[PDB]
Amino acid sequence: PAYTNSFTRGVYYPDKVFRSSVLHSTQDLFLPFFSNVTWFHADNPVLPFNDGVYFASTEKSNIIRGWIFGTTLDSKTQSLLIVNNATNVVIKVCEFQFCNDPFLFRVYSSANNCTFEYVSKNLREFVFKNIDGYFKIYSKHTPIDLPQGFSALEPLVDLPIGINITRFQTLLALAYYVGYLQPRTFLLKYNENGTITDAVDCALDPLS
Amino acid sequence: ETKCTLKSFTVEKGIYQTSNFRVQPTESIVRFPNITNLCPFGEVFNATRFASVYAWNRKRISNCVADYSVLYNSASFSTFKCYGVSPTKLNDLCFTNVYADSFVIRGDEVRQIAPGQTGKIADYNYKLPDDFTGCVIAWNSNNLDSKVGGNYNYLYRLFRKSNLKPFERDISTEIYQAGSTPCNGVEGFNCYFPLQSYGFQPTYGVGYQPYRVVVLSFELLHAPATVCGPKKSTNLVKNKCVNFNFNGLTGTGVLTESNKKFLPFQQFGRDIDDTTDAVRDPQTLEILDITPCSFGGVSVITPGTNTSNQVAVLYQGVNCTEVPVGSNVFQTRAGCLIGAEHVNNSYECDIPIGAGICASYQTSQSIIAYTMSLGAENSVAYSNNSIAIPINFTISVTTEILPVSMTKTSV
Amino acid sequence: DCTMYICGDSTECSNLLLQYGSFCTQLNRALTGIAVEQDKNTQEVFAQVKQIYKTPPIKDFGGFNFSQILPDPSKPSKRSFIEDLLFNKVTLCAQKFNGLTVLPPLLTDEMIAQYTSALLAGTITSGWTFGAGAALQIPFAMQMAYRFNGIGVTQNVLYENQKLIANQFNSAIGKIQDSLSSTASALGKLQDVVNQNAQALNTLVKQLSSNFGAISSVLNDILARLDKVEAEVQIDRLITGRLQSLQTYVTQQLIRAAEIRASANLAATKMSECVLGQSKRVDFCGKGYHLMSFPQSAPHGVVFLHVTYIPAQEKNFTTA
Amino acid sequence: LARLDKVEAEVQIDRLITGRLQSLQTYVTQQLIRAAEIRASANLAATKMSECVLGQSKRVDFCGKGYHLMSFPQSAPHGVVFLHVTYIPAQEKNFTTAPAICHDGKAHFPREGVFVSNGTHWFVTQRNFYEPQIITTHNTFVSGNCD
Amino acid sequence: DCTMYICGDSTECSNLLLQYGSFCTQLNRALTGIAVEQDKNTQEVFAQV
Ligand SMILES: *[C@@H]1O[C@H](CO[C@@H]2O[C@@H](C)[C@@H](O)[C@@H](O)[C@@H]2O)[C@@H](O[C@@H]2O[C@H](CO)[C@@H](O)[C@H](O)[C@H]2NC(C)=O)[C@H](O)[C@H]1NC(C)=O
Ligand SMILES: *[C@@H]1O[C@H](CO)[C@@H](O[C@@H]2O[C@H](CO)[C@@H](O)[C@H](O)[C@H]2NC(C)=O)[C@H](O)[C@H]1NC(C)=O
Ligand SMILES: *[C@@H]1O[C@H](CO)[C@@H](O[C@@H]2O[C@H](CO)[C@@H](O)[C@H](O)[C@H]2NC(C)=O)[C@H](O)[C@H]1NC(C)=O
Ligand SMILES: *[C@@H]1O[C@H](CO)[C@@H](O[C@@H]2O[C@H](CO)[C@@H](O)[C@H](O)[C@H]2NC(C)=O)[C@H](O)[C@H]1NC(C)=O
Ligand SMILES: *[C@@H]1O[C@H](CO)[C@@H](O[C@@H]2O[C@H](CO)[C@@H](O)[C@H](O)[C@H]2NC(C)=O)[C@H](O)[C@H]1NC(C)=O
Ligand SMILES: *[C@@H]1O[C@H](CO)[C@@H](O[C@@H]2O[C@H](CO)[C@@H](O)[C@H](O)[C@H]2NC(C)=O)[C@H](O)[C@H]1NC(C)=O
Ligand SMILES: *[C@@H]1O[C@H](CO)[C@@H](O[C@@H]2O[C@H](CO)[C@@H](O)[C@H](O)[C@H]2NC(C)=O)[C@H](O)[C@H]1NC(C)=O
Ligand SMILES: *[C@@H]1O[C@H](CO)[C@@H](O[C@@H]2O[C@H](CO)[C@@H](O)[C@H](O)[C@H]2NC(C)=O)[C@H](O)[C@H]1NC(C)=O
Ligand SMILES: *[C@@H]1O[C@H](CO)[C@@H](O)[C@H](O)[C@H]1NC(C)=O
Ligand SMILES: *[C@@H]1O[C@H](CO)[C@@H](O)[C@H](O)[C@H]1NC(C)=O
Ligand SMILES: *[C@@H]1O[C@H](CO)[C@@H](O)[C@H](O)[C@H]1NC(C)=O
Ligand SMILES: *[C@@H]1O[C@H](CO)[C@@H](O)[C@H](O)[C@H]1NC(C)=O
Ligand SMILES: *[C@@H]1O[C@H](CO)[C@@H](O)[C@H](O)[C@H]1NC(C)=O
Ligand SMILES: [Zn+2]
Repeated sequence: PAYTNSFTRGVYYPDKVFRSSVLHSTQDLFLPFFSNVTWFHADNPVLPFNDGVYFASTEKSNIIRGWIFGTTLDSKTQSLLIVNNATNVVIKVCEFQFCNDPFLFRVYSSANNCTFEYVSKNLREFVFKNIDGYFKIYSKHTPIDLPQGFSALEPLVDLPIGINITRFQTLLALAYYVGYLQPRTFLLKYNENGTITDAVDCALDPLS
Repeated sequence: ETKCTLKSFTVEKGIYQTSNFRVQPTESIVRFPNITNLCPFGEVFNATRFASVYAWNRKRISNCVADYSVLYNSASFSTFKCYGVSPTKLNDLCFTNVYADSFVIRGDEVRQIAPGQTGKIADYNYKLPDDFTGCVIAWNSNNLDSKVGGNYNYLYRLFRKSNLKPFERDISTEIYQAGSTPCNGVEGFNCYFPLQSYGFQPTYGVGYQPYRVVVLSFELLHAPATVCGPKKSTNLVKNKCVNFNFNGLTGTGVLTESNKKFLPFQQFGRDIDDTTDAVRDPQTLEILDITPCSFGGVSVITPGTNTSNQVAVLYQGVNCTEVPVGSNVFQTRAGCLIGAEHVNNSYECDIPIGAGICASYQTSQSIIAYTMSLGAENSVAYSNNSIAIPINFTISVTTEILPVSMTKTSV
Repeated sequence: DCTMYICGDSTECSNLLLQYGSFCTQLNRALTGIAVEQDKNTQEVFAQVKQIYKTPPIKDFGGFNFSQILPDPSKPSKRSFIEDLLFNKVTLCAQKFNGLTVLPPLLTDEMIAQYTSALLAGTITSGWTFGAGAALQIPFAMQMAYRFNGIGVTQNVLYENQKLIANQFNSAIGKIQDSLSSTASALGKLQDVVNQNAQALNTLVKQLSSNFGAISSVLNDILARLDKVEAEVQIDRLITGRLQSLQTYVTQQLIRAAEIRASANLAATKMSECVLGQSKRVDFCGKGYHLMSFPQSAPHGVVFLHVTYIPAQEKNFTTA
Repeated sequence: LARLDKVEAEVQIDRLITGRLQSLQTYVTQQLIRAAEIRASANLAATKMSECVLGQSKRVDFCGKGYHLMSFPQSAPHGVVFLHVTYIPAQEKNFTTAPAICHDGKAHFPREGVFVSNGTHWFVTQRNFYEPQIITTHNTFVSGNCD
Repeated sequence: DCTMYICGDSTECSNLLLQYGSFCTQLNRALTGIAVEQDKNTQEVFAQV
């Protein structure tokens, strides 16, 4: 796989609390500034999840459609399936017997013991967290390698599911970047409209 | 009030802060989500077969309205401890989500189901966190979980390599090794199966009898609420000073319509100094500013009691539309001034009030309030060729008094 | 408001606070002494003039031009030009749940500007005599000639070079005007006092977010969630921590007040010795031999424009 | 101590100790601050003793209003009182004035004092007391011409 | 060093100290003002020339 500099990408709203015209120091799992993120081209290999994942895609044909998360990634344990079908975003938790090479429907051979379900030029950014019995998704779509700049990902949805995740894989329909979150203190700047316009990764360097 | 706060029957001329004004709330508002779905406690308390404590079951309770009085008012529970929450107030409070955990244990083991506990159950079966927010409910089940010849349905972990983390579960059956002798997957010396089954014969003593346990864990978070008590939501009113309770967010304030552009996921808004400053109504979804009900020091302006018993009151920083009120009213920049009479004359500052305003007892005497004079105006009559020279002189003696020491004291 | 900072709206907390007795009376009393002293400090510096002296309409001051320092009638506050610059250059009712309130000063900025105008008007129209009491008028060029005698220069040096001296003075005032417009750090001595007080209040307010060991820093949470016997144990932690936090603020404000008190006594001394007189004290009223000083008001401070004679173009001579 | 045994009494006493200790610390802290205020006032009083009583001070308003003549110290409880004696100009009168006198083309300036006209005759006088004297070659000095 | 005087090498103590909030920032800031002022005091006396 290739590699690229993440620059100031990957900031998200840490809490569902409106704040404006204020600088707030928050401590949470954030993608470190200028982090060395992995780069792939459409590639659907299985990747570790660690403490959390930053995922972004540069696209013009909507080829990337979903993700699968778990540990064994087979029917021996529950696993989370996220899939953006042609009409709805769909989310399911089940003991999916995932295929050796999932694609779009040929994602799994069989499924059982399901316990959660939910149904709803372009740079698409996503952040996935799995903390304290919640799976949390943040995202933003930006009109446009990973471009240098700053914008904050808003919470898309969260799942009150207690599942265990250690690795994940991407689902494609017949280029993207992956980064890992780390516990970092970020000083966030909120404008008068209450949107984050700048941030300082306090551990980056002495000036920060 | 001055005499009382000075603890003196006589008062010298001056301005004395005696107390603090506060606009008391007109009425109390309660606003919970309009959810009618009753929380399904029945299926966790009245399940036929409970889980083995080594494999303790968990169920999420959410998007429902609870009534914990149904539980706490029942006499059948032998133990109903709560941590970080009180069993009575539990019905007035509201939560984001709740986890109900259940298992069967010996009566002697109920004491281990508490935060900070240790022992076989606490260390290797069900560990509570140090800052546990829930309630532990337990009752004797020797009428259901025991039988003649003993019931061996239930199991507990007797051996483990390390202590469990809070709310961790381990259903592994690998034979434990207690010494240097390898076990190779079979029991023997220093090699023991990690699970054991209780001797639930019905004739056993209470400490050995089976007990059913349900543990409720409450997720108090900034996230939106989904499990509120049975409180009926009141009507919503604005601009009045009122008490409020939004999904548990309790306080007093002047609810005002907000132009703050909350994003659709946001539920609360905060001050520069992180105090709660705005809130989303859980039914209308409108955004409300929470301005504090106004307050201010109450200063009493008085000549000496040896001069007069008449006094004026300054409500510092308070606006005269807010005070409840001997009936002269004057909005100084220092605050609403009451009982003092405004005049257009100017005099030397007798009693200082602030922002250039002073007060004095003057004529029919009354406490007047006026803009202070800085001194007499005087044009010096300067010209490019005129000088003034004193024809005479005054020898003046001026007393200056200076503190030099203070009373030497020791404790 | 000690009881509101510590307990807010809670009567349950207010009753617990009574167990600590006099501490809230002491804190309010200490802050009141500091506040009352701020008016004393201002009165001691500016209220030195007995009468509000007014300048003549015809400013025939021997060629010396005080237009930048005398009042501008067009300004709503009737401040001078330099005073308006000073007020513009310093850059920073109660609606706060934490009980914090800012009291207004006794003398408004307009009154302080009126005192500095009286001090300045008296100085140029009567010299040092308004300090002694009589405010004897004297032509400005002649009182400047006495200032020369005071520094040990013969008075003929003033009259023979009056045009040059006036041109030098007018140019120096212009340099001040340009300097205060262009510079930033010059008023840092006043800005530091604002920054110290602001930072001390932000510290006091942020301490309300701390738990001090309680289950929550928000006192309404504890009362909404725990019964009296358990709530009082948790509230006593917040009370103890908040009380200590407020004591730390009041203690350091008493120390800062003593620093300002010393600076106010100094400013009052310079008003008397540099403005109402001519001072023989070396470096008390600027560098060089002191001629006269003009006071200008600033936000929570005073600016002295010290005018001094500085020897130049020294030449070697044999002496005996 | 009369009502609780050692293990329980010590828990209750530790509260009194903590509160009383904090109460006493608050007193000592504020006394240190007050002592510094008195110290400054004592240094000032000591300065006025030296400069106003043991001498004559040219410092304006240091030793009362007006021109300082002398001061007399008087003791007071925990303090000192200075009776400052000063000269205050009175009954000021307007006079026409000139910076120099032109004579035979020479410009004359006062050695000490100021030139004043009673309306018709020019005199020289001291600045702080009207005592007019004839303008003479002795009480004035020459410098340059009249232009 | 306020956190080292109070807690030394202990991370367990350091996390408890956070519950007291700003006190260690205030103490370090106060001592820094005193230290910076000592250089001002020396400059004011001797750097007059
Ligand atoms: C000094 O005189 C002025 C007035 O000048 C007058 O005309 C001169 C040519 C000369 O003859 C002076 O002696 C005359 O007195 C006085 O100023 C006026 O005072 C009155 C009150 O007494 C006041 O109403 C006027 O407005 C003043 N005029 C100005 C221009 O201010 C001044 O009081 C005299 N001073 C003394 C000490 O006698
Ligand atoms: C999630 O499940 C994985 C297993 O799929 C757990 O990983 C094991 O953790 C133990 C320590 O607890 C190690 O000894 C094993 O080697 C791990 N196995 C693998 C395959 O990595 C993991 O601990 C679980 N996480 C949680 C939070 O329960
Ligand atoms: C995308 O997935 C959704 C389910 O999440 C599908 O929606 C269902 O469609 C069938 C008809 O095919 C309906 O009977 C169901 O009621 C629908 N369910 C919901 C929740 O809407 C949808 O058809 C899928 N789209 C595609 C193109 O496959
Ligand atoms: C779904 O999960 C349950 C466990 O929760 C599985 O039930 C176990 O099945 C095995 C046989 O495969 C039995 O030996 C266990 O006794 C069962 N446990 C319980 C609690 O019933 C079940 O097999 C799973 N189903 C599928 C299709 O995977
Ligand atoms: C005190 O509060 C009242 C409101 O209760 C203020 O009155 C308003 O003043 C504005 C002008 O500033 C008017 O347009 C409104 O119509 C007034 N409202 C009412 C109900 O009279 C008043 O200005 C405040 N006073 C001060 C000094 O702030
Ligand atoms: C100088 O001032 C004194 C007052 O301090 C004047 O003395 C008074 O003079 C009148 C007569 O004009 C007497 O009736 C008073 O009894 C005197 N008082 C005192 C205390 O002696 C004195 O006249 C003034 N001198 C001039 C030249 O004006
Ligand atoms: C006194 O000083 C002011 C400047 O502070 C002079 O005012 C300027 O005068 C010129 C004309 O000579 C104008 O072009 C400027 O616009 C004026 N500036 C301001 C700020 O008004 C004034 O002329 C000086 N007076 C004398 C007699 O020298
Ligand atoms: C101005 O001063 C002269 C003195 O230099 C005064 O002249 C004297 O006036 C008196 C009468 O008042 C005569 O007896 C003297 O002979 C005059 N002396 C001379 C030398 O002429 C004059 O009166 C004064 N004028 C005013 C208005 O005070
Ligand atoms: C990014 O990390 C990889 C190792 O994972 C390394 O080989 C590569 O050189 C790094 N690139 C940069 C730009 O640091
Ligand atoms: C369990 O069933 C009994 C009736 O048999 C009922 O009274 C009780 O409320 C049920 N439990 C709960 C938690 O509702
Ligand atoms: C709750 O009440 C509001 C009206 O105040 C209504 O619009 C809303 O639909 C109700 N909630 C639900 C889930 O229907
Ligand atoms: C009260 O005032 C009278 C004069 O009206 C005076 O004689 C008396 O001494 C005063 N008493 C006190 C205690 O001030
Ligand atoms: C006092 O002055 C104001 C103008 O500032 C005027 O409106 C008011 O009528 C005056 N009142 C009296 C009693 O003279
Ligand atoms: Zn001689």
